[PDB]
Amino acid sequence: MESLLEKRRQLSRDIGRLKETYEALLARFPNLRFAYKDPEKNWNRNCVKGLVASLISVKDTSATTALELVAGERLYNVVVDTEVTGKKLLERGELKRRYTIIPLNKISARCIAPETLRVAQNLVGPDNVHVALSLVEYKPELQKAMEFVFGTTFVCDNMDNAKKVAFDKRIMTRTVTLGGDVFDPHGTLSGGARSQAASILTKFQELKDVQDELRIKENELRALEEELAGLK
Amino acid sequence: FKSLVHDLFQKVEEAKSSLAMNRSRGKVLDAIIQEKKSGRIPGIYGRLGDLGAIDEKYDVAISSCCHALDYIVVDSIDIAQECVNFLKRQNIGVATFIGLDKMAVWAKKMTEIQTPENTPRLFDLVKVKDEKIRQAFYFALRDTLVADNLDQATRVAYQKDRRWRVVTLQGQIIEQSGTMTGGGSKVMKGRMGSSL
Repeated sequence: MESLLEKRRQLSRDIGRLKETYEALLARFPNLRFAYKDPEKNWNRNCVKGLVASLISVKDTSATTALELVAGERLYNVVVDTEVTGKKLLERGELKRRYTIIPLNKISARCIAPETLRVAQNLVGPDNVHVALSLVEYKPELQKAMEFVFGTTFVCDNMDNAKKVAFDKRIMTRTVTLGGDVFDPHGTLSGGARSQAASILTKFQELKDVQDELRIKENELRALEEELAGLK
Repeated sequence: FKSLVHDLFQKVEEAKSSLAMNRSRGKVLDAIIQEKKSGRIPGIYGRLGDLGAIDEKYDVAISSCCHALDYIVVDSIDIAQECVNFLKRQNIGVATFIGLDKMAVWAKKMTEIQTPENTPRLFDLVKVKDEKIRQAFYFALRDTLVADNLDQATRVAYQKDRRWRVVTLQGQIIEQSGTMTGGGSKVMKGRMGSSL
């Protein structure tokens, strides 16, 4: 019984510490935060999943900069359940800045075909070309959003291979290099001098780890408190 | 209240980010234009937005939905690669370049169309001299529609037999993908070269 009471004190302490860390991080990087006012009474906060970058984890950290540029602005896109939710958010959510919302029920994208990756692999070598989506981990319920952000672009090792893959007539697919050069088969190239400072993705990850541990402890404590209440 | 404090952090951060990104964009463009003027890099035109004009009524719309207005038009991807190398070697910054030769695929694709609720197609509102540049604008804008408000946008985007890309006069966007863009007090404007 006292062990349960001590466990409750321990969980409460960790939760307090984690919330403080969470708030410190948001203060240091306010772009990591997405806030909105409930657009309705009895608002199900589960309808809003959050910023794309808060919902993924990089599998291959050598591709961190490439993945950052694959997404671009879409790291800060907001994933929600429906376009209905999205409209309410835009209208009634009191957003403090401009956001692009991804509605899971409507979002649509042409994923890279297996045959297309095949061709790219034979063209530049399977070590040197990957579908961006294969390099991020995320919960399955977010599949359609992540296909949209990462499933339509290749990540290649260097500019020469990226160019060869992007503009191959059998492929015609957006490609990004490890250095963050972006080839669009429509006929554009984006690149230049990029900072070697830590990718914003590392900061999202650092915040995600805190959010994840916080969620587990808050759930642990809620359950423990339910049962403590039951002793009476 | 902590949400009030963080709202202020966020606003401060947005101001800082806008300032920095606007200066960086201007710095990169001026560097590229010096390479054009000096003749050290041939085949550079300039930013796409300087090559078109649009009625002031649509200033916010096209400024909000056409990132390509800040792309730098050059003759080819080869010249784009020379520019990107230049930017890297002198640690100047980043830009997006349009290979104008790639734009020719749109040459016969620009004819006027019937649109949902007879909304204007934004591309048709852009006044251009050169036909190659007009092709670049079609690349940039395609069949983007202008709606009067977000309700009409949702109607023309989602509710027809087909999906359409639509921007509102206030600068909100619905993409063919399904995404919806808006929020905040900050308005994008002035990204087109004139108001002819």
